[PDB]
Amino acid sequence: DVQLQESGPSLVKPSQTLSLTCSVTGDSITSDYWSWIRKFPGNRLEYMGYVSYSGSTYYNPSLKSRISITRDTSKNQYYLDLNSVTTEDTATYYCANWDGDYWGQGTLVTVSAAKTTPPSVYPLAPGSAAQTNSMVTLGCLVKGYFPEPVTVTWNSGSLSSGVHTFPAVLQSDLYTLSSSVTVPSSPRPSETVTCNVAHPASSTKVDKKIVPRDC
Amino acid sequence: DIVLTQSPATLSVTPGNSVSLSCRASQSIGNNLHWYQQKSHESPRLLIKYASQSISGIPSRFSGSGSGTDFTLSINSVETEDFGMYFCQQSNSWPYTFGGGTKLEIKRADAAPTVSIFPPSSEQLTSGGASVVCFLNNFYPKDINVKWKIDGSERQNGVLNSWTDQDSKDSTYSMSSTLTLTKDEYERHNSYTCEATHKTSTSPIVKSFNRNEC
Amino acid sequence: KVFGRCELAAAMKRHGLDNYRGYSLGNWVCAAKFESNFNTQATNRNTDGSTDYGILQINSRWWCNDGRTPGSRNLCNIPCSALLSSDITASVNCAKKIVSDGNGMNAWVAWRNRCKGTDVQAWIRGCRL
Repeated sequence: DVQLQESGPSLVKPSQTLSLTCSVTGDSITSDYWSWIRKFPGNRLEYMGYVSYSGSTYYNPSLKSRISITRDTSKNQYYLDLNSVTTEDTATYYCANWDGDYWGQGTLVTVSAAKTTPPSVYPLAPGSAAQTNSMVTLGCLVKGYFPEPVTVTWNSGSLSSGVHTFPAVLQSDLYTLSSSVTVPSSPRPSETVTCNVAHPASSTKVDKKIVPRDC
Repeated sequence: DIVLTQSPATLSVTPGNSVSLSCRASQSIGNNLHWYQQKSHESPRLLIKYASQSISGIPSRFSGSGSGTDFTLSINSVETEDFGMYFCQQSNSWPYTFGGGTKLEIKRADAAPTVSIFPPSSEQLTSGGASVVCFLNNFYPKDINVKWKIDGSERQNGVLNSWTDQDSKDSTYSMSSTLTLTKDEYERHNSYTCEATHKTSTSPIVKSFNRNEC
Repeated sequence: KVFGRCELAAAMKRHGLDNYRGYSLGNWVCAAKFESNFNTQATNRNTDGSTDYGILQINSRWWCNDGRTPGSRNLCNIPCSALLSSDITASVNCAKKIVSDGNGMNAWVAWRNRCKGTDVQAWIRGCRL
């Protein structure tokens, strides 16, 4: 009905400036009061400020004077502009409407001086070692990328029926996370599966192999 | 600005039981305390407005009351679909401030891990890398210790775990655990073991292999 | 319904309007006096094809839908009828909303002409809040 979809970069350098947008479609913008809200790593939300009919703006003091919310009525969208970015500013920014009647997917934003590195997608091949129910579990490894997030999908959304994509864990300035899939026990070499990863911002789409093999 | 103190931190509850979350604003902020819900992997949603004004299309299980400082939201006859986090937000004064949150967990039944090992992939050795991986999928309760033995005994800091949020299926868990060492400290051994001990048993689930190679 | 100064005074307070974003309860009790005579039913058309509605006389332009105004932009998503009611929830709620945009109470004329900058405490004296 009414849909808001935030956009912008994945990463900018400290003390640079980040600019995002929240294209509002379907519903009108003409005046409904809009906002910007950030969710930090410690899972605690923080309201940025808002835009009320008129062009009346208010902004969370926490957020210095680094902000500047603004809108474009012809182009139905409104933006966000955090100046003098910094580490702490690393969180996920969302756009709302007055209350929070409506929201958006959210978009991850990193503020690091380190730099973008494509992932290294490694295959986790089953051993010959058994299990406690013949149910073959495969996995894939995505080591050394920057920044997050990534899109690991088993055989392009086909394999939905049972995976697990564990959140990642930083290796002092560079990331690594994994993903597993559990399938019908052999049903193994005979169906052939593949981890389809994706580094959105590296701009690298890796196709990777996991034909339950063995050296 | 103005703070709200959400108590209790977490809540693990048994499908059908009644719970209740509190939110104490350090101010009169009378009546403008609204509750949202943020279920794993998504943007929040409004549950209740002003204090007791229920939004439309939200369960009759949700109830809110209060005004003044002391504010509470009660989930009556919880449901598995109620796992998520709940924050509060005043809109009385600027800036609008959010609460600490409260992770309500659904009490599943005791279930056991399904351990799985995978030796450093081929192509990873080439680099001079070598990642042993251990998949300990689908457990409950959240607790569980995982040790790694290279040959005979135990390891240390080279360890690298990674848990998940409760599952949108059967309140089940699942965690990971990566071991990372260089190629020349990889094959100075042969036996890699990923034992784990859970509530489910009185004896470790032992998933090993020995580098019997390529 | 037609509220009795004190009545409304308290129901407002119960609707968390006392100091709602800077404005003392008085400002509410007052602005409704002069703007609707404390009469939930009041209604006065704006030559401009618009209409007013209830206690704080919310407009038919930017706030509710009368289906008698086309520019019609329902910031408050409420069907104006909803503002005529015995229940001011509706009315308050949208107020809480208007008053949130730098014009705060300046949105209310009577408030701006006759209420504004008067000892408003007045309005809430003698009451049993």
